[PDB]
Amino acid sequence: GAFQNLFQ
Amino acid sequence: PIFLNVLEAIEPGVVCAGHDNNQPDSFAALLSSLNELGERQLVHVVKWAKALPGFRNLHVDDQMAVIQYSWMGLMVFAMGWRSFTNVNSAMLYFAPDLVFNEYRMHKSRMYSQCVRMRHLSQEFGWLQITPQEFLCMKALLLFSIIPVDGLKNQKFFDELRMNYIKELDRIIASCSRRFYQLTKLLDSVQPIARELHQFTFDLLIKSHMVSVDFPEMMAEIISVQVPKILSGKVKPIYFHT
Ligand SMILES: C[C@]12CCC(=O)C[C@@H]1CC[C@@H]1[C@@H]2CC[C@]2(C)[C@@H](O)CC[C@@H]12
Repeated sequence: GAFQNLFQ
Repeated sequence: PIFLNVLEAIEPGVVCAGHDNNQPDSFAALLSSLNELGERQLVHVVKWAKALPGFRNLHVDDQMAVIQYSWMGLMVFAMGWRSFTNVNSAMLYFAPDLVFNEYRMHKSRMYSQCVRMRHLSQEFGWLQITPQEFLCMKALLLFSIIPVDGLKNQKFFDELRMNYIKELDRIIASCSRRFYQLTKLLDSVQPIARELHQFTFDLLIKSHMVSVDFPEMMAEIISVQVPKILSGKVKPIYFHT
């Protein structure tokens, strides 16, 4: 996950 | 007022798109710049959301999901406000280096959606929306779109959403006409967001054909989350029916 990388 | 203090303190700053305003307005260049702006803004929305009161009450999977469903409405609402404050709703102020006149509205192939966003922006003037009302409403938009089958820990979300609504009613305080109008304005974001969702999804599907660039996180979100909304598995929470 691209956005999950960013979320954490 | 601890609540307003935190809202005011966490409110993001100015985000620029990096658009080249010396080249001719083309569809490909404008939309590629809007996508890059969406990406840059998403970083800011994540940091903002996670700093909101209560937000960590949510299960971490719900925190991500609520961001991934609500970003379009949140961004569009913020852009409407900037447009109102900066240029009196005459143009769409996506960013300092990306302001849409009618010509760019037309060239973007999103003219009808841009017009709707412009109407939204005039609403902030016509209703005399205060900066604090704006801030409370924007925070509520984060908790206005969820899976029809609920969230992982849905009870904490319902309690959060209840509290944000209370805070708005509170900053409001025939005074009930006010809450009617603010709630109607919040609802009016959702159809605009839905048409943008359909537009950006179709644009992603045809992105190689039309030479529009999607950044990584935008492409993932629009291919994995946005279809859950367009297919009806995830749906806005309207005040009015
Ligand atoms: C959220 C953004 C970008 C941030 C903002 O100020 C609002 C604006 C609304 C239209 C969106 C855009 C990001 C990129 C999208 C989704 C394009 O692909 C098509 C419509 C654009």
